[PDB]
Amino acid sequence: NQIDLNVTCRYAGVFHVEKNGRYSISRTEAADLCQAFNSTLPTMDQMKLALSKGFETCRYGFIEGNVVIPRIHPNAICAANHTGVYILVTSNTSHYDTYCFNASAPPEEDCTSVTDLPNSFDGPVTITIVNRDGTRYSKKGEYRTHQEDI
Ligand SMILES: CC(C)N(C)S(=O)(=O)N1CCNC(=O)C1
Repeated sequence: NQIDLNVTCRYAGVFHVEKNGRYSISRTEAADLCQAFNSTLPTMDQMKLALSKGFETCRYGFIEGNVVIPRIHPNAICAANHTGVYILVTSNTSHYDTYCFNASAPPEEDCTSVTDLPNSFDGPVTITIVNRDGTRYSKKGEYRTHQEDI
């Protein structure tokens, strides 16, 4: 019973989380997942400030109200070459990655690794945080509060 959470650098407290190496998070799961990192789904304003500090990914993820990809450099296979916070307009499907916002993180680029899941609750799942540099942190617990996400 294992969940892998790949996480990024934080930029003005905003970071990206990919679960089990594929688009697999619902909107309800995303809010609960960010809560386990003492975080919330970013507002569009929080995500735009993160973008301005150096944040970009090539993956769709939830923010408050939309599913987006922050882009700095145009890349044909990432948000169809767009720059800025690209907003997903048309999709048949409901599962993506998520972004999270932690107000206590540094104001600009923080590319240190994540070494905790501070607000997970008791549960049976081995949850592993995987950093981009491969370093890992694991803990037994649960973060999903909605049965349909389990
Ligand atoms: C921004 C996230 C990824 N964190 C660095 S953390 O979840 O590990 N954590 C550290 C302790 N207290 C917190 O609010 C957050």
